[PDB]
Amino acid sequence: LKSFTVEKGIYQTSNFRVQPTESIVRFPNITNLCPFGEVFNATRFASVYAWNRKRISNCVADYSVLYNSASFSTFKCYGVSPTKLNDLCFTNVYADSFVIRGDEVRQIAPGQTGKIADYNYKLPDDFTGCVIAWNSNNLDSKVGGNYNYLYRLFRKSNLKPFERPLQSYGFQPTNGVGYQPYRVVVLSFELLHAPATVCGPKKSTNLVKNKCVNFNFNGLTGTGVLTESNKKFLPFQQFGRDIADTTDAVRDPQTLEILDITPCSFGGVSVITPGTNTSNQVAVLYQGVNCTEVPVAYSTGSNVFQTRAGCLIGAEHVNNSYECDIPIGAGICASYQTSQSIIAYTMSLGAENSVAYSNNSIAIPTNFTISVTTEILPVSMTKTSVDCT
Amino acid sequence: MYICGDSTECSNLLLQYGSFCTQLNRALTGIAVEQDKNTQEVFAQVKQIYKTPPIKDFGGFNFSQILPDPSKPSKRSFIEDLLFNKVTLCAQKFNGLTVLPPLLTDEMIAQYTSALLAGTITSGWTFGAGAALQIPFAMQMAYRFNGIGVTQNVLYENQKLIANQFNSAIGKIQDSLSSTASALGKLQDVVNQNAQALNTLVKQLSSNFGAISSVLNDILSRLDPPEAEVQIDRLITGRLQSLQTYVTQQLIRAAEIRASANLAATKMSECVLGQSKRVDFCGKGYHLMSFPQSAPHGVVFLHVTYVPAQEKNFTTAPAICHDGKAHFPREGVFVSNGTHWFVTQRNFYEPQIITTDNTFVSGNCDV
Amino acid sequence: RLDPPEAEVQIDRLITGRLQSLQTYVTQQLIRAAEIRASANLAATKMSECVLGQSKRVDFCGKGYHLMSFPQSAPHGVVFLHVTYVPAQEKNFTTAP
Amino acid sequence: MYICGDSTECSNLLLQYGSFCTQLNRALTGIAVEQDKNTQEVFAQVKQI
Amino acid sequence: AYTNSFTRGVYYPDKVFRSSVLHSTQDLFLPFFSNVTWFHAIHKRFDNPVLPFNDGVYFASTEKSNIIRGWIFGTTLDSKTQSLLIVNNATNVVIKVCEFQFCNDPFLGVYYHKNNKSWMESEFRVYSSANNCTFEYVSQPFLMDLEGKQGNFKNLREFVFKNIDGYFKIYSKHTPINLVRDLPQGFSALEPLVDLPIGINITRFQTLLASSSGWTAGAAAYYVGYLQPRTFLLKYNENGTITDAVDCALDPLSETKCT
Ligand SMILES: *[C@@H]1O[C@H](CO)[C@@H](O[C@@H]2O[C@H](CO)[C@@H](O[C@@H]3O[C@H](CO[C@H]4O[C@H](CO)[C@@H](O)[C@H](O)[C@@H]4O)[C@@H](O)[C@H](O)[C@@H]3O)[C@H](O)[C@H]2NC(C)=O)[C@H](O)[C@H]1NC(C)=O
Ligand SMILES: *[C@@H]1O[C@H](CO)[C@@H](O[C@@H]2O[C@H](CO)[C@@H](O[C@@H]3O[C@H](CO[C@H]4O[C@H](CO)[C@@H](O)[C@H](O)[C@@H]4O)[C@@H](O)[C@H](O)[C@@H]3O)[C@H](O)[C@H]2NC(C)=O)[C@H](O)[C@H]1NC(C)=O
Ligand SMILES: *[C@@H]1O[C@H](CO)[C@@H](O[C@@H]2O[C@H](CO)[C@@H](O[C@@H]3O[C@H](CO)[C@@H](O)[C@H](O)[C@@H]3O)[C@H](O)[C@H]2NC(C)=O)[C@H](O[C@@H]2O[C@@H](C)[C@@H](O)[C@@H](O)[C@@H]2O)[C@H]1NC(C)=O
Ligand SMILES: *[C@@H]1O[C@H](CO)[C@@H](O[C@@H]2O[C@H](CO)[C@@H](O[C@@H]3O[C@H](CO)[C@@H](O)[C@H](O)[C@@H]3O)[C@H](O)[C@H]2NC(C)=O)[C@H](O)[C@H]1NC(C)=O
Ligand SMILES: *[C@@H]1O[C@H](CO)[C@@H](O[C@@H]2O[C@H](CO)[C@@H](O)[C@H](O)[C@H]2NC(C)=O)[C@H](O)[C@H]1NC(C)=O
Ligand SMILES: *[C@@H]1O[C@H](CO)[C@@H](O[C@@H]2O[C@H](CO)[C@@H](O)[C@H](O)[C@H]2NC(C)=O)[C@H](O)[C@H]1NC(C)=O
Ligand SMILES: *[C@@H]1O[C@H](CO)[C@@H](O[C@@H]2O[C@H](CO)[C@@H](O)[C@H](O)[C@H]2NC(C)=O)[C@H](O)[C@H]1NC(C)=O
Ligand SMILES: *[C@@H]1O[C@H](CO)[C@@H](O[C@@H]2O[C@H](CO)[C@@H](O)[C@H](O)[C@H]2NC(C)=O)[C@H](O)[C@H]1NC(C)=O
Ligand SMILES: *[C@@H]1O[C@H](CO)[C@@H](O)[C@H](O)[C@H]1NC(C)=O
Ligand SMILES: *[C@@H]1O[C@H](CO)[C@@H](O)[C@H](O)[C@H]1NC(C)=O
Ligand SMILES: *[C@@H]1O[C@H](CO)[C@@H](O)[C@H](O)[C@H]1NC(C)=O
Ligand SMILES: *[C@@H]1O[C@H](CO)[C@@H](O)[C@H](O)[C@H]1NC(C)=O
Ligand SMILES: *[C@@H]1O[C@H](CO)[C@@H](O)[C@H](O)[C@H]1NC(C)=O
Repeated sequence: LKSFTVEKGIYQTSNFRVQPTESIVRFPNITNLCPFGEVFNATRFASVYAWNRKRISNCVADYSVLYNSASFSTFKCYGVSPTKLNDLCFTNVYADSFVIRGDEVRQIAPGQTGKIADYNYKLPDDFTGCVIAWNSNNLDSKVGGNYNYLYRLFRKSNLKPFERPLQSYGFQPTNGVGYQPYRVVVLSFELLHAPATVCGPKKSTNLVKNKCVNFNFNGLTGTGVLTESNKKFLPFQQFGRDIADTTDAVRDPQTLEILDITPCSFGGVSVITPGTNTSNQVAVLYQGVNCTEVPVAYSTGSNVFQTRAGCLIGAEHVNNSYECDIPIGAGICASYQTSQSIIAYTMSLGAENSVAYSNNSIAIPTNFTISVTTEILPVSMTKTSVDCT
Repeated sequence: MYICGDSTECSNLLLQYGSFCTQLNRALTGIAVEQDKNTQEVFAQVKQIYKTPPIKDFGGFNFSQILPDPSKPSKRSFIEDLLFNKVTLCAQKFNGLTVLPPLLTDEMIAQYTSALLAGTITSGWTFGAGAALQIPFAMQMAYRFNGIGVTQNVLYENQKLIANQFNSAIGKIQDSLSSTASALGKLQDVVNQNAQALNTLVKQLSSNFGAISSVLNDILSRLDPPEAEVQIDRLITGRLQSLQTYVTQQLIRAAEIRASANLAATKMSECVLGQSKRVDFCGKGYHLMSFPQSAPHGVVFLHVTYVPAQEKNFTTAPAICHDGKAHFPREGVFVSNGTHWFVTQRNFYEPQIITTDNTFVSGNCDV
Repeated sequence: RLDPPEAEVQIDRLITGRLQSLQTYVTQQLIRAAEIRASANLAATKMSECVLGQSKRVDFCGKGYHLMSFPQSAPHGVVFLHVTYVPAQEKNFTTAP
Repeated sequence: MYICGDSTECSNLLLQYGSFCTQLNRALTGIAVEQDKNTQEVFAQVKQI
Repeated sequence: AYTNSFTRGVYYPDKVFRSSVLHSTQDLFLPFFSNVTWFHAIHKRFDNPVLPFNDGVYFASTEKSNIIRGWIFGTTLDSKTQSLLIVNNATNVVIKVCEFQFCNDPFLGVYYHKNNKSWMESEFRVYSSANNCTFEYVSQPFLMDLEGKQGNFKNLREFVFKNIDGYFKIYSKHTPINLVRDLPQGFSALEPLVDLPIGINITRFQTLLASSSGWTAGAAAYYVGYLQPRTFLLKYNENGTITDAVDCALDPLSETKCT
């Protein structure tokens, strides 16, 4: 009120809102998988000269089922990360599957050195395929040594970007550290090139109820209280909307059930007090709020009373009748009295009277009293004009 | 909350603009206070509280259906409960939309109207001027007959018939309001207007207003501060304009509502607390009294009126000559269907012998 | 601080804000005028019907029976002194039709 | 005819702005109905020629 | 026969659960009483034409024993562009989006009770020839009421085929009735049956059946209709099942109703 003294009465103040209690994430589980399990784990790969090129689309690039593997030493992308692949949708993914010398794993990486690398796998200048190094010595190993995976490709003509060494007798487990055969697996994917048809996986957490929590269900993020609901969703309808076309009910993705959404309590707050010099004892009211949550943010209370218009704190209830002094709502009114304290009560609409009706007696006045009363009415206010410019 | 709740970006960007919310707070608060006040004037016009006596010996006039019945938990009239049932229609809270209950309670309004009707029937029109003074209802009706310039004698001469006609009329209005519902169209329309305004206000939340989307959370997640702002300011702009529009037509509707409330208060204080003379103000026909009944957010008046029904015309003369002097009626009018001449009150066919006391002299005949 | 070309954006922003605020003020002013004028019409009616004459309307010229009233100029407003009759003490008897 | 007079593209664009002109049309329709109602109330106070 | 529908062609558009809510939706809809093409599958005479897939196809039929096994969808239908094979039977579909090279009569062709009625499978032209493939899907080994059990015709296999921004959707619903005459009047929503983010475009669609001169004319009727962009007022019952619908563009009465 921008004043050091305030008149007796009720005055609106800053509202109140129940802040969230915690966050909850509920989602379905690992869904269909893109043909990646085969590319990063298989019994046999394609030949080095016949380096595999598999187009992948119309599936889910589920990085969860792929990253659950612990055999990887360093699996991170220079521009992205697998962890944040839950909410990334791919257009098409190219899978390159071939068996080469172990020392040639990095030579498959872009920006490498060596004329023996482009002989069997040319290095394009705009390769976004993240490099992956993993052990495949057992898979690529043969007892006598497999020489079939030769690098005889020695074409003299320059190799264009994706237009289509032999220091070991064969792929043998006896090869030393860094020399054992390695299966180079790269998820070479491009965006903005083909229509979006591949989307990522999701993650879930535990469930809670009867708490102001930030719930995320199937990408629907919102804060509220989750309570079991008896509403019967259809087998395919996962949520419902009110006449206001606003989500009100949500079906759990993991378990099959229906839950409500109830935004946690909030409402205005106001103060009731006598004049400043009158006293320094105040009453706080929470319109449309319950004392169930008033200890959230005077949290002790010690004098609380429920009311249809909210729950009052710091005031004393009275079961007597008096004329309304400071209205509260629902026929409730406050006054300051005796020691002195603020009190609330049911307003006294007026002193009861009952005329002695007999339709046979008549009350005729004996005399009168002339009275003078004031009436005040505005008739005008000060004029006004302005230069727009 | 309504515009961009739950966002520090919302808070700071709204702070950029200024004090529009600040003003609109009082804008709506004055409206709420005005509603409460209007209720105060229209209903709480009595210093004390009165209660009907147990003996309902109102000269055979039946007061009951309007009167309270102790049996029901809500001490409303039969008719008032019927109206409550007739009138008919809370998911909008989600965006800070809050409804403040009326300071009073339907129960309080019911008690007020009960006391009003009791005082009226018991003390005529005196309670308004001051302390209620007991009177016989028959005496009050005689005074009303005088007020419409009707001789009291007829009232008693047809007390029973008048009572029966009143009973039939009250029953007929009961049945009519019970059957049809179109009478409550005004209140139904008011409620529907309010509901539709709020509903549309909610609907506006879904508009992008030229933004990429109408989900501030999606904008925040997808975009970084600069273009997130580029979209958010636009959304704020659109929602802002929608809100001022709403506040405006709320202002205008409240203004006209206040005018109607003042009219209703005047009607109360004039038709009910007394017998006025403004033609058609207290309903069609010659006004006698009225009886209020509370309704959700509204009031109902039962205007009681006299109406002539049958006619029997005659031949008249401006005045009469007896001894070369002009005699004129003090009140009423002369009348003759031939055979004889008489004088009678204008508003009822009550022929009477013309004599000295009936008339008065003025001048001679020729003029 | 800004070259005219880009400064035009901020200039337009401020222009829009100031003009919309001004028109909001205008709307509020004219609605205030509407109700004040209604009140003024009521006041003129009361002046004519209570000062220049004795009205029969119930409690129109103040509580109790109206005898006559007096005006008093007030800053941008007006005051009326309603003089009224009111019975004081009552003693009852037995009546007959 | 005023905001986007005879323009499919402009109509499509204004669709993003809710139903403001719809509410305005409702309002002015009420105004015209009120005009007629005022005429009726103030003049046809009698039902017998 | 240029028949006219009455109330069919209404499919659930979304997954929104609306209880006793009257919701308006502007989308591809088969107009009420829209004139629709009738086809009698003649068992020399063969009613197997390649018809345009004008952005949304409504198929309807009461046939039994899965006489019409599946659909062919494509813009070339000659292995130049990947085409969709939807041949289905009791257990599951063999959905095949592949640059397949089709034949003149690419279907299994079980001509029973036709030549001299003992039993056999005539041909296997279901797999005519293929330039490549690009993808194939096999659905769950379901068992739908599409086999041969006539009784009173209750297998109303209405199907809504849509291909919007690459996503191809199929709505369907088994509606039981008793009148064996032409499509009886009634209301029955068509729930979504299968969504597919295929990403291809269909300009022409052909039926798949299951010189037969002298043999009696075939006894099997099916209707083809084409949806168009229209606004429909749909009545969601308390339990979110559409029970009634209205179309503004039908007549002034429906227009005022929806407004
Ligand atoms: C002013 O009008 C009021 C009319 O409601 C009077 O209150 C009384 O209301 C009842 C109707 O509820 C009238 O009829 C009575 O009905 C009750 C029960 O209703 C039904 O059941 C009984 C059998 O138990 C049957 O006889 C009735 O006809 C109904 O079918 C009966 O128990 C009563 O005996 C009576 O029939 C009353 O006539 C009505 N009383 C009067 C005097 O009109 C109210 O009393 C009236 N006030 C005055 C001062 O007269
Ligand atoms: C319209 O004509 C009516 C005819 O009766 C008028 O009736 C009035 O009735 C009173 C008596 O009830 C008359 O006063 C006396 O009436 C008795 C008998 O009453 C009737 O019969 C006589 C003839 O036997 C006739 O002269 C009367 O007028 C009545 O018609 C007479 O024996 C007495 O002499 C004396 O008349 C009224 O005179 C009579 N009024 C008139 C004008 O006749 C009724 O009043 C008429 N209505 C009006 C407004 O004038
Ligand atoms: C994701 O998280 C785990 C991964 O294993 C699974 O969640 C729960 O695992 C429970 C134990 O396996 C399952 O309980 C069983 O449920 C079946 C349902 O018919 C009952 O018949 C049986 O008696 C058990 O009670 C439960 O299925 C599952 N519940 C929840 C809320 O998750 C689950 O893995 C899944 O495994 C199988 C069963 C399929 O559902 C797969 O799609 C999925 O990977 C996942 N949770 C899901 C899908 O909600
Ligand atoms: C959504 O719920 C309603 C009912 O709540 C379904 O309509 C049917 O209405 C009755 C009355 O509630 C339900 O009770 C009885 O069910 C038995 C069968 O269990 C039936 O023989 C009775 O005649 C009566 O209907 C009934 O459960 C309920 N459904 C059925 C199949 O009867 C309405 O079908 C529901 N919407 C759906 C399933 O889409
Ligand atoms: C405020 O909260 C209490 C409970 O926290 C309400 O009292 C009842 O508590 C029981 C607990 O089982 C519930 O079953 C009832 O539903 C509660 N009643 C209501 C109306 O919520 C108390 O009534 C609440 N006061 C309010 C909302 O004014
Ligand atoms: C009442 O006034 C009428 C007016 O002349 C008198 O005559 C009637 O005239 C109207 C048409 O103006 C006709 O409808 C009636 O049939 C006429 N009735 C008679 C008896 O003439 C009528 O006589 C007057 N009645 C009186 C004075 O008692
Ligand atoms: C009216 O005359 C009767 C004579 O008995 C009295 O009635 C009293 O009225 C008052 C109401 O103010 C009641 O409190 C008393 O209980 C009544 N007593 C009786 C015996 O009726 C009294 O003399 C007169 N009433 C007045 C002046 O109010
Ligand atoms: C129903 O359809 C499925 C195919 O969707 C049929 O599957 C057959 O299964 C065997 C073994 O896997 C394959 O060799 C066949 O090629 C499949 N038959 C085909 C493609 O026609 C299944 O047999 C069918 N069942 C019936 C009763 O028709
Ligand atoms: C508060 O106002 C003045 C100054 O504080 C003080 O004298 C007075 O006691 C208080 N008000 C009333 C009505 O007593
Ligand atoms: C008032 O009296 C009632 C009944 O004895 C009791 O329940 C209530 O607690 C009392 N309230 C106060 C403030 O004394
Ligand atoms: C479809 O049937 C109706 C009714 O006979 C007819 O008016 C309409 O012309 C038909 N549609 C055609 C011929 O395209
Ligand atoms: C085959 O033989 C029988 C011989 O009567 C004949 O009815 C029919 O026309 C032929 N075709 C069948 C049985 O499908
Ligand atoms: C099938 O193989 C050919 C090359 O032999 C290739 O051009 C074509 O893209 C492949 N896939 C499709 C769908 O045509």
